[PDB]
Amino acid sequence: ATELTVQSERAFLKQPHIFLNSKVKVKSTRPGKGGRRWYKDVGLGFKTPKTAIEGHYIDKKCPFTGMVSIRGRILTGRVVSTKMHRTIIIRREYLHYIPKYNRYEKRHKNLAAHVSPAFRVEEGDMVVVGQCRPLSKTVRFNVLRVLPRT
Amino acid sequence: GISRDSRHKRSHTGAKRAFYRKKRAFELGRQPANTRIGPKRIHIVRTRGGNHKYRALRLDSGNFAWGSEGCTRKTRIIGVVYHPSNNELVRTNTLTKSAVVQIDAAPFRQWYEAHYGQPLGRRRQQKQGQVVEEVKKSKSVEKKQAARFAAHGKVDPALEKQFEAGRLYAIISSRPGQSGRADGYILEGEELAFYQRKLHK
Amino acid sequence: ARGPKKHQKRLSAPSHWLLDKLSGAYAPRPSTGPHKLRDCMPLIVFVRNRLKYALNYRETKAIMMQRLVKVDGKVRTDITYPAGFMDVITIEKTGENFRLIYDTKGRFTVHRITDEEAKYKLGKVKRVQLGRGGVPFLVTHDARTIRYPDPLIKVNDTVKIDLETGKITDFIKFDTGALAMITGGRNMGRVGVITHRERHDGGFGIVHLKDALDNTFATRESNVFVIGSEKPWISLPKGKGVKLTIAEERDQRRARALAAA
RNA sequence: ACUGGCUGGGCUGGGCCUUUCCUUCUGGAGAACCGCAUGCCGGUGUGUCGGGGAACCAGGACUUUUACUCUGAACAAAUUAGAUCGCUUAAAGAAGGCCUAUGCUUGAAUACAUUAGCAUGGAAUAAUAGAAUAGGACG
RNA sequence: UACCUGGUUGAUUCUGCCAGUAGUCAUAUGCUUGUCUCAAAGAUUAAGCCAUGCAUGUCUAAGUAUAAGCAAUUAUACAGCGAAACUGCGAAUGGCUCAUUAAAUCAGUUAUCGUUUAUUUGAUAGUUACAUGGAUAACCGUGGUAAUUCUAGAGCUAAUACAUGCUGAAAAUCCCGACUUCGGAAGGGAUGUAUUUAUUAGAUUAAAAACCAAUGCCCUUCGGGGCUUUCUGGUGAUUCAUAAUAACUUCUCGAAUCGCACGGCCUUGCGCCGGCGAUGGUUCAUUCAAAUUUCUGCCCUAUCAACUUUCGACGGCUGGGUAUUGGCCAGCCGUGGUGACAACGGGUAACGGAGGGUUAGGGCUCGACCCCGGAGAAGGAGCCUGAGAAACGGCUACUACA
RNA sequence: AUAAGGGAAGUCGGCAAAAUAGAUCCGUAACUUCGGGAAAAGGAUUGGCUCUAAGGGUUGGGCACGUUGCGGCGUGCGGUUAACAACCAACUUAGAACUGGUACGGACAGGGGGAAUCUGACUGUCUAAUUAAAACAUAGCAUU
Ligand SMILES: [Mg+2]
Ligand SMILES: [Mg+2]
Ligand SMILES: [Mg+2]
Ligand SMILES: [Mg+2]
Ligand SMILES: [Mg+2]
Ligand SMILES: [Mg+2]
Ligand SMILES: [Mg+2]
Ligand SMILES: [Mg+2]
Ligand SMILES: [Mg+2]
Ligand SMILES: [Mg+2]
Ligand SMILES: [Mg+2]
Ligand SMILES: [Mg+2]
Ligand SMILES: [Mg+2]
Ligand SMILES: [Mg+2]
Ligand SMILES: [Mg+2]
Ligand SMILES: [Mg+2]
Ligand SMILES: [Mg+2]
Ligand SMILES: [Mg+2]
Ligand SMILES: [Mg+2]
Ligand SMILES: [Mg+2]
Ligand SMILES: [Mg+2]
Ligand SMILES: [Mg+2]
Ligand SMILES: [Mg+2]
Ligand SMILES: [Mg+2]
Ligand SMILES: [Mg+2]
Ligand SMILES: [Mg+2]
Ligand SMILES: [Mg+2]
Ligand SMILES: [Mg+2]
Ligand SMILES: [Mg+2]
Ligand SMILES: [Mg+2]
Ligand SMILES: [Mg+2]
Ligand SMILES: [Mg+2]
Ligand SMILES: [Mg+2]
Ligand SMILES: [Mg+2]
Ligand SMILES: [Mg+2]
Ligand SMILES: [Mg+2]
Ligand SMILES: [Mg+2]
Ligand SMILES: [Mg+2]
Ligand SMILES: [Mg+2]
Ligand SMILES: [Mg+2]
Ligand SMILES: [Mg+2]
Ligand SMILES: [Mg+2]
Ligand SMILES: [Mg+2]
Ligand SMILES: [Mg+2]
Ligand SMILES: [Mg+2]
Ligand SMILES: [Mg+2]
Ligand SMILES: [Mg+2]
Repeated sequence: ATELTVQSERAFLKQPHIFLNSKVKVKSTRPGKGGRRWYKDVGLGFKTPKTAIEGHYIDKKCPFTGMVSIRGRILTGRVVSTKMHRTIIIRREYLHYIPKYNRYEKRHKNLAAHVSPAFRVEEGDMVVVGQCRPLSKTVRFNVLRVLPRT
Repeated sequence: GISRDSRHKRSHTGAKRAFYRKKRAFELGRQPANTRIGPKRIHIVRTRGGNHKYRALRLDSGNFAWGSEGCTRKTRIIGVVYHPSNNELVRTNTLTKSAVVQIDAAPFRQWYEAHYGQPLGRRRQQKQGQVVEEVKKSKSVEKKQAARFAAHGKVDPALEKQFEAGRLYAIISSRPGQSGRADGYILEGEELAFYQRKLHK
Repeated sequence: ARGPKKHQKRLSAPSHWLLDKLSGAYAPRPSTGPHKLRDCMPLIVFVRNRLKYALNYRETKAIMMQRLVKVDGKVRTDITYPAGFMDVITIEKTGENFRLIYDTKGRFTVHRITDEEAKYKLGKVKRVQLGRGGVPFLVTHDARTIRYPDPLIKVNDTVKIDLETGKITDFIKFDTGALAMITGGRNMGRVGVITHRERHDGGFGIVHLKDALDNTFATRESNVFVIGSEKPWISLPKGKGVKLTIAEERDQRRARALAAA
């Protein structure tokens, strides 16, 4: 994603409980222990992107370097709107079966999900999302993977 | 009374919902309590399940912890100086979470003098009004103290200037309306530079 | 609906209690306890409806007030006490002991046991972790918590309980080749040997079993209950859970009837 | 009804060679085929013997993506279909039966739903993806 | 049981509707009526209005007994049964009804690593004392008002009501240090758990060295050969479980309670020790749950085609409030969200579902009603007590009746 | 100029007088030549004081040589300050707290409105000294 500055707000943005002003300097491989950036692994065969671990952005809703756990259904769709801030709209299509006439018809639903600054999402791309706790009035899913373009 | 349900709202398509049921015992809300700086005054409230919460109406002191050194001392709050959300919070001297305040620096300076055998932030040498020396009742203490001073290090100039005046910047990290206590930490480092630049410009 | 329920309607009681649809409108409504409400064995149903020692509701509590009947070595005095799997019921005055165990049709049956076997139990373990003060502990399937267990014991295993001192004496790992009995699902009461296990990340793993007659079936992990490696530790009921088809049952029924008479 | 046979003709399925057959590493226990000497009437227990791992279990990595169909799992009692037992028959009911017993013994089955969701086998039919400014594959 | 017949014409073959024929756990009405087994029933129009009576209370050996209570006569503290009254618990379950309600209720299927939980079940808490202090009801006695399950002022006495309160242990860990020979040390403080904030540990899972700084040491010929090394649980996934340090609090909990048995030691003191139950109590687990929550599915209507953001409509951030998440609410900043795959609005003689009636197959129609979920107590709003209520066989106010 | 209670009962007739009035924010019908009707109708706010936020201008930018009285030019280049620093300047708009005998376009200034009929389309013109109108003129149309 494209973010001009990291600290551009009224308050000071920082990861909670990550102490940053220590007199003695100790170098450790652990992410959060030494005083450097913290991140975790979601699981279910989902790999942490390189941009997340080495980035400087601060986000409390990203599945990586954030305070949200992913559990529940996993869905797929195509993005139709990317005109908000850190939020996208995906379109899901399926076929409903009418028993009397012994044939199907087309139907669709619209879904809202949160997109992290780690990914770069454009219109007309396929994404994979995972369920999380309610983050807003109509946001209950989080972007996990961006499929390659044709 | 006050309710926090989503029934009265409007659906994401813009449709207007219809009446469903009367207000419930749960989903209620309560009147906010605006903490102020003054003599201590706290009310008790009986919450869900028989538990209790603590409404703080007026407070003047609370715990504040020094990060690098690792000491926690109780001291008083002088006034509120900044609030990222609303300016009217600052003017009223009403304190909530993430409110920048000024605290008395006396307890923290005294601990530094005992732990390290060096003076911290003393430009009264021009006046020398309160200069005093007490005989040290040992000589291994200098061996112990000089080891600490040479090992841990020295305070940065930014935090030292505040010690001369006797006032220190801190951020409330508790929720006074919920727990009835105002607690926080001394802010320092790059976080100090963010607020100082914003505070006077 | 403004609080918790306290009544149970007949025609809504669990099916495996085998209660007639007439003669009343309500059901015993088992009280809260160590076993789930859906799959439990209320004491009044056992004493009055199966053993037929007590004629009606009024005389069922008359027996209990005399402290004649006890479960797991401790006397219980409420008629609607939830008993469950593996529980041992002892009546000293009459002189026999019972163990609650499923038959091949998925319901509780009367099962005599010897006095020597009526002094131990076994239960599936639910969780292992550290408690207050750093003391390790585990909890079984009947809400028994025991401190200082064997560090080799992990979750999903089974442990033999003294039932007199409440101490673990030997255990069985949960792996292929073990002998297990099913406690839930449509394959309820079957006995088989674990063939292999397939796991799915995100919950609901499944295990494949094999019957003694080379039959095959599968179930979720939450319904498999290991009772031994070979030669099961407890005494199985008559039929050993082989699940004969409907064709053989009528063939066996007439063969047994004509042979006897 | 029992038993064996047909170089019996068919039906369903599993192995090999045809240019194709079937990913891969770690570990578990251990066979078949092999010789070593020790013992009976050219086979065999031999043993913490070794060349050796068919198959199996557990673990890691890789595999174009949907619809469709097969088999499993999970899911309510009553009701519908349906098995058993002469309430004097029946609509019902879930009871009863055996010599005579100061006792013994049994039943309270099974199928269906059906759209959506979770696993498994198949790879026809209908869509979809890949190397063309090589920004391609392999060591 | 996969079925058809009468009626247009002077007569004929067709399209086509009207009429006939059968069922209904589907209601009403007319005429008639002997027996056995089974037994629906003020839903439809008026969720319109209601006289009178009832429908919720409760005591064991085990919270409080000086009844001018009864009964015996082993109890000079009490001791059998036991009205009244205080205290504890329940009264939030049942039973009735279908007015409102069109992605709302509801069905099948998921989540709570986003929360509260009386009771039941299993574990679990070493920091005057041979027993602490004031009140109050029943009862006695003196009254008021036409009137009610209205209550006044005066005099006695109880607690498992209300309010206080007792290092009986050591060790270890962390600070200050009286005092020197400079290399450790006299003795001094804190240290259970709950509450609030800051900081630290919570390891990896193939191997061989060579340097700088300098120290527990072993062997030893004093030239030294050197140096093997102790723990660490769990999930698909966490800042998880748990532990340690500096402090904090109108601040908790850690038993001044009750009943049966009549026992054992010797320095024989109205001394010490000892069993089984009842009722309570802090944290974790369990059980009955409860509140929110993921995916897909509802009848007719275009003479309803654009809708949502006055005064939140879609999203970002810091807080406030709640048992917790959340535009649930307050400030600041972006301009979005739904729609011909039918949004938005209007109709419903509409509570949803399991299911009822009628049958070749495919269907059409009904479901107020014994089972499950939701809502309401004449119409609206507000709240007390409690683990649980926005309760009406609970209270307060307005409107309408009486 | 002002009047208790009533509010056109006065009179040929509401003649005279009274009532409405500035600005900011909401709200607005029948009819229609689609331009209007419309300031339709009908509502709310307004002082003093102490503060907060937004809307602008000018001058400064790194090396390597050469000229020259710490530098102005000659140039040879490079870079786009994740837009910083100093100084200078008038007014216009929005929001919050406190305060009073609930008052605040405090004087002045300053529209009454609605439902209909008859008649000329409209702006314009005339009997100076009793009639300003439905009369005259007008664009459009037709005839000689
Ligand atoms: Mg899970
Ligand atoms: Mg029958
Ligand atoms: Mg498949
Ligand atoms: Mg037909
Ligand atoms: Mg004709
Ligand atoms: Mg005729
Ligand atoms: Mg007809
Ligand atoms: Mg007769
Ligand atoms: Mg009615
Ligand atoms: Mg008594
Ligand atoms: Mg109780
Ligand atoms: Mg109660
Ligand atoms: Mg009820
Ligand atoms: Mg009724
Ligand atoms: Mg307990
Ligand atoms: Mg008490
Ligand atoms: Mg933690
Ligand atoms: Mg927030
Ligand atoms: Mg659009
Ligand atoms: Mg309906
Ligand atoms: Mg209705
Ligand atoms: Mg219904
Ligand atoms: Mg009705
Ligand atoms: Mg009926
Ligand atoms: Mg009524
Ligand atoms: Mg209670
Ligand atoms: Mg209610
Ligand atoms: Mg009410
Ligand atoms: Mg009533
Ligand atoms: Mg009621
Ligand atoms: Mg007047
Ligand atoms: Mg007047
Ligand atoms: Mg008037
Ligand atoms: Mg008149
Ligand atoms: Mg006139
Ligand atoms: Mg006038
Ligand atoms: Mg005037
Ligand atoms: Mg206009
Ligand atoms: Mg206008
Ligand atoms: Mg106006
Ligand atoms: Mg007008
Ligand atoms: Mg004002
Ligand atoms: Mg005005
Ligand atoms: Mg005026
Ligand atoms: Mg004119
Ligand atoms: Mg004139
Ligand atoms: Mg004139």
